[PDB]
Amino acid sequence: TDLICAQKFNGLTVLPPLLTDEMIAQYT
Amino acid sequence: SQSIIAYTMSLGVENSVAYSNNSIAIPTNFTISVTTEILPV
Repeated sequence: TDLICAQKFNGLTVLPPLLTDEMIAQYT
Repeated sequence: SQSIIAYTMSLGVENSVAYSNNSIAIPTNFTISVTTEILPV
């Protein structure tokens, strides 16, 4: 295992990763 | 006539290696490569 948007509501920015799930799966 | 462009990150050149039961590939030539590694001490 939204909580990601809930953290952004209090002023905490969550940066998205550079390699997405499709890009990581392609490397694998 | 140049500007900043946005694009999806390329995952590299796509090369599908052939596969067969009786097929094999052996190198006919080689090379001596010298690289550089920087490790702080």
